[PDB]
Amino acid sequence: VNYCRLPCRGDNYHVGCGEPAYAQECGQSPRTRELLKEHRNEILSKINDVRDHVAKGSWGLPVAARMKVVVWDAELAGLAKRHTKGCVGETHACRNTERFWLPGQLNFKYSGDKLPRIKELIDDAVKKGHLQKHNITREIIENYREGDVKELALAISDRVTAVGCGLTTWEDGAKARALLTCNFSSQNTRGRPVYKIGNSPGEKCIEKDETYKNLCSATEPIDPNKSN
Ligand SMILES: CCCCCCCCCCCCCCCC(=O)O
Ligand SMILES: [Pr+3]
Repeated sequence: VNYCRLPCRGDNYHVGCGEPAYAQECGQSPRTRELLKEHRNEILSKINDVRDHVAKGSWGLPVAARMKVVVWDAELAGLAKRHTKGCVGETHACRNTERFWLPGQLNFKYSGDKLPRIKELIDDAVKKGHLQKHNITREIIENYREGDVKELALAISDRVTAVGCGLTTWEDGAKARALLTCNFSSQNTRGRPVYKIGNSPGEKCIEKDETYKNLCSATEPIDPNKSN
C-alpha cells in the first residue's frame, strides 16, 4: 500500500510515508544495517523458543491454550527498518498495515565504546527479554499491565502471529549506538490476558506444530487484529 494514503486513528503521520532519510538526531555517521537470513532466523528462533517454553506452563506461568508459531513478515520488517532511521525509540508515528491494524513494537537501544556485530546486538535484545522472566507474573498474564515486562510479554502474546525487525547503527556522544526495532502483528491490550490459559499446551490449536510441540502450527487461523 501507499502508506501516505492509509490513515490511522489519531491522524499521525505514517512511518512509511515519504522518502527515507536519516534523522539529524542520528548524527552524521548513521548506517542502516541489513538483517540477513541468519539474523531473521535467529530472531524467530528465540521468539518461538520462549513461546514454546512458556506455553508448557513454565516459569510458574499458566499453560497456553492456543499460542501460534510466529513467522517473519517482510512488511513489518520494512516499517521497523524505516523507524530505525530516526534513531529514536518512541515516536507517535502510525505503523498500521492492511493486514495488521495495530502492530506492537519493541525498541532495543545500545550505547557503548565499541559497536557489537549485528548478532551481538540481537543477543543483547534477547538477553534483555529473557531477564524479564523475573518480572512477569501469572497476574500480568491474566490481566496485562505494563520491573519492565513489555518486551517479554509481547513475545508471548497469543494474538501475535508475525514479527519483522530492522536496525540502524551510528555514532554520537563519543559512543557507538544502535536502535534495533521489532514490529509485531499485534499488541498486548491493557486489562486483557496476554494469552489464554489451557489445561494442556495447545489444547485449543486446530493443529499443533511438530517442532515447537506446545505451539499451534503456522497455518493456525489466529486473527492478529482481535484481542483477548
Ligand atoms: C530480538 C528480540 C526479540 C524480542 C525479545 C525476545 C524474547 C526473549 C527470548 C528469550 C529466549 C529464551 C527462551 C527459552 C526459555 C528457556 O529455555 O529457559
Ligand atoms: Pr536481502
